[PDB]
Amino acid sequence: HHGSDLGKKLLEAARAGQDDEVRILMANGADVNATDDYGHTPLHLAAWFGHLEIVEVLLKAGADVNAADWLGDTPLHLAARIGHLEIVEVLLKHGADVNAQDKFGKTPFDLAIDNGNEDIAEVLQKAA
Amino acid sequence: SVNLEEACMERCFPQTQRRFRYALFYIGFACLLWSIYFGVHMKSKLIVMVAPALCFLVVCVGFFLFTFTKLYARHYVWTSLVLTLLVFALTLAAQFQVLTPCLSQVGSFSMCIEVLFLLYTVMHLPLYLSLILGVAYSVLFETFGYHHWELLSRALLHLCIHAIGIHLFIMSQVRSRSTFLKVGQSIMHGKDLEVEKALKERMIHSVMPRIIADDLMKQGDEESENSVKPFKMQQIEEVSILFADIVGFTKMSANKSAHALVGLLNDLFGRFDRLCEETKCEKISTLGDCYYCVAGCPEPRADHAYCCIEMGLGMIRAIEQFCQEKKEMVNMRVGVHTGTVLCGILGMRRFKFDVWSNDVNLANLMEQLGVAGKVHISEATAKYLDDRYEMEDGKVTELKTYLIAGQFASATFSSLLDVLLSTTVFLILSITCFLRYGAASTPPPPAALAVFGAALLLEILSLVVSVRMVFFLEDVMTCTKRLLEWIAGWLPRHFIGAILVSLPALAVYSHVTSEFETNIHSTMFTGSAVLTAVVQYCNFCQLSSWMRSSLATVVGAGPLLLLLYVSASLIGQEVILVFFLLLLLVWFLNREFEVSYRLHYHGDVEADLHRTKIQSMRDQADWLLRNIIPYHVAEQLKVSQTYSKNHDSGGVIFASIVNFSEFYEENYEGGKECYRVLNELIGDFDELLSKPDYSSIEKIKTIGATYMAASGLNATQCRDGSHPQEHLQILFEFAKEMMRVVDDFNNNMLWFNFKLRVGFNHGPLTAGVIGTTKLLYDIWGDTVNIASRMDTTGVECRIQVSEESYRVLSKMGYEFDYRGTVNVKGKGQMKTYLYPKCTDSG
Repeated sequence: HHGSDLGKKLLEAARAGQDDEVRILMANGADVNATDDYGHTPLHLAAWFGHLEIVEVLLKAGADVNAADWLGDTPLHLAARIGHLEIVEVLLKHGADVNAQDKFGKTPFDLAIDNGNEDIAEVLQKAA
Repeated sequence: SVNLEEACMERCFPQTQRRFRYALFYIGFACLLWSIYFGVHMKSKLIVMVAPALCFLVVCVGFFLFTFTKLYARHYVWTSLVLTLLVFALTLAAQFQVLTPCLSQVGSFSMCIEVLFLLYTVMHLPLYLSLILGVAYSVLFETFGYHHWELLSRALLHLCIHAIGIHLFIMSQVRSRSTFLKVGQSIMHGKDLEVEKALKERMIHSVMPRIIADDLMKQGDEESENSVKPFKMQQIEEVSILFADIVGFTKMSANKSAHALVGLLNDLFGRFDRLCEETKCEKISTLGDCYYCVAGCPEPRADHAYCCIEMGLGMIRAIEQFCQEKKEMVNMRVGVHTGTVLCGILGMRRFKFDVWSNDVNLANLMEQLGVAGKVHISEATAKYLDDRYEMEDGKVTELKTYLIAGQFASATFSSLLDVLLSTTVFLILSITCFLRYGAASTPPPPAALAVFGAALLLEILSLVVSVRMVFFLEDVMTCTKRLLEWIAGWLPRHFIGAILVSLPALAVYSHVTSEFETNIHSTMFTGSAVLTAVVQYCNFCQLSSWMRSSLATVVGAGPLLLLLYVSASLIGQEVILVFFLLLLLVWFLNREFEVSYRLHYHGDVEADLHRTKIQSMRDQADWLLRNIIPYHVAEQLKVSQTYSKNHDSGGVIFASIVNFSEFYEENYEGGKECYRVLNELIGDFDELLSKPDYSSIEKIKTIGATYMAASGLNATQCRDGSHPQEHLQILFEFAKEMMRVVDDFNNNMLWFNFKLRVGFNHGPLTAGVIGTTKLLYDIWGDTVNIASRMDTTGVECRIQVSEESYRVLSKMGYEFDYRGTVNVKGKGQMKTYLYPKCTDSG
């Protein structure tokens, strides 16, 4: 919003893992899908820093499922890039598309393959 | 401005001609009506007064045909002079034989008024003679009518008429001058704007290739046009890339004047790129002693390798010819490669079209590995070479490559003027109508005094409103005035003008409501004053035409049509005749002035339109000029042909990302996103330069993925209250802020670390400008290649520094650690020092 220090502060608390700050900001009308200048998202930052509890807090806070950066990557692609199975599971149970791809033009299968993580590959290859 | 003020009336002829011809028609027609009057109806006792009418008819038709002559283009002024002299004599003669107790004063005063107006408006003569003739005519008429209050009234009528006339004359003159001046400006601007367009197009084609420029000057990308106040990059296959470097380049630059080098390189590269356009291969850029080109970059060609090899041979031929010419023994290392490359433009400052791959580095290295005087072709070049030349294999003795040796004018001000005129002339007309009384001091009607008061109040309020609006008095407050001004649009002007133009007729009828039908002098006086009033109804040229014409005619004559029945009839017929003529005058005259106002407006708008169109083009061109060269050499070339200079000491830093080499994943179609991110990174790097304190730093150019900058040369001004060495330190913190920015972006970069090799040096260098009809500023010297090589022998995240620069910086506060000993070409062994301290774990 106007003078949206709420967005940057919620993002910094999101990748900081400071839960109480995120709760306080949520009580302060924090924009759930507030992003940076580059288009990264609090869910993506939570995937980066591996604060899963922040992932659940944000998804129950009213977060989206196909958040895209300037690189356009959906959080499914980001998590398949990391190698964390639990984050992938808790995001795919929301119903993220697997037949789509970001502007890099590759499915999450490809990014699971080149990042060497098999677990994500069998998880996605069972999907429709 | 004698030439100016002569051409001014050089351009004003046909309008003057048209006014003259209308004047002649009118005077003839009026004389004909008075001949008819004197002949058929009344005055049947004499033929004396019709022969002069007939002769004036014939002199009019004579002038009508006379105007066509060639002894007229510089003699029409005195032609009008002689015609007005004729009219003067005829009018006074028609007056002379009167006062029998044979014509009333109404006809005399009429014919006086039309003579005076056709004098003032159309004849187009200088001011002082016009006014002296007017006053002479006035006095002659008023003293020849004697053959005193009534006479004094007539004289005051003369003065009011003269005021109206002189005002209208001045207005016509000013409006005539201004339109010619404005159209002159509008004519002047177009040629300069066309010149500026050509300069802009030339410079655009200079900084960047033919194909993209011709695609984009139809503004196919609006982002490109807004940026050049954005573009696209591609990837291409099977292209030839050639490099060449001067052998012993430092040797020719031992102790010269740093000037012959600039010119000789100009000539060399002119020959080379001349042969380039004559051989259908496209140059890219140069690095000091290195000149390199590509073939089939913007549009691939089937036989580009042949063009590339022929360029190599032609370069060999040109260098050997120049060696035979000026007698300098030089040879020219050549390298050639074929492969795939992605081409595009990086940055928004000093941006130049360029190409990228591993193949470009491979070609540069294989040039460095070849032998001088022979081109080093590759197996990739040999896949389709058709072996129509000498096949010789030359390999490094210390990849399937071979060696080939060859073969005023303000609308609101006029409102002040004409309101001033209306109020003063109306006030004087009321003065005289009040002055009619000689025997009775008080007027029996009060309505005259009531109307006088209403008029004086309305005129003074309008006057004070106008003077506040024009002078910007704001004597009480601004916002009260503002809501006292905005109302006047198209309708308020119509209505206030209608009232202000009508009201003198009501003023003259102030006195006629009482008795005038008994005595005979009263009615003749009313006729005189009413025509005097009705003629005044033309001034307010800011209004429209038909409104003022109809208003003046109705509210000035129709009341006499009403008072005609209150019964003297023969005087009635003559006075309706004179008023018919008078309205005939006013219609044409007011039309003639409204059209001139309209055309003046139609001109001034386009004048300012073109004036605003030129300015953006000028600023755009100046910005592009600033894009390429420094301002100093720009203003120096404004009086010169070339540029060349030396500096005995200057600092320079080189910097390039090192871990970019693994980041060329090409799974994506084109791999364009990574270079996009690089583009925002370098754009941020340029935005860093935008700080006002950064006037001491010169980013030379972008070199592939690298970044080179210098300092301490733009400072041509030296002060004794200053230390002339602070440029080196400030450039050192410039490197520091570069380090900080790349660290911050690495933080903001998603899962990839960016590290860079950076090296610093300082020494004597030289500067010059190369391209002609193209442009490129560049630097050479002994320490530039040394700094590049030492930066090549650098460590990531470490500021490698030359030994002498280390010495000059150690006492400045910064602390370093010795790294090791590095042997470098040209200067031999050299020591190396590192700025970062305790960065790693050990």
